[PDB]
Amino acid sequence: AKLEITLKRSVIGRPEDQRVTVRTLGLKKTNQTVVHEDNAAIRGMINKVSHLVSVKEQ
RNA sequence: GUCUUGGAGGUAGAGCACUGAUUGGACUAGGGGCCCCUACCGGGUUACCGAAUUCAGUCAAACUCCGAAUGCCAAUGACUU
Repeated sequence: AKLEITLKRSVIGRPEDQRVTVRTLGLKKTNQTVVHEDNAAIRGMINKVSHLVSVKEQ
């Protein structure tokens, strides 16, 4: 399942468990839209980052 | 990194399984009181303290029969980087 991921809130000030999981999705600017296919791995990457990332169904 | 799975460790919490500390009641070994007599063996009075033991109930960084949340060490399946 294709799945948009955007940054509604930046990376400054969050701890660096909440940066690498942001980084390993390729996110490197706010409101950058990197679309990976949905998977139980990647659904577990948005659990740790939920106050920061909006998912989107495709 | 993220999910699954495997773990080590005795923390925060709790509870008393021990090391301690402790409230109150039954239980009363011992003691004291008071007399009798003790010239001595001893006995009776306790709304007098009281060891054990027991019914509950409290609290511990140097208390754990118990034990989380994460966190670390890796595997092999990937999905990014």
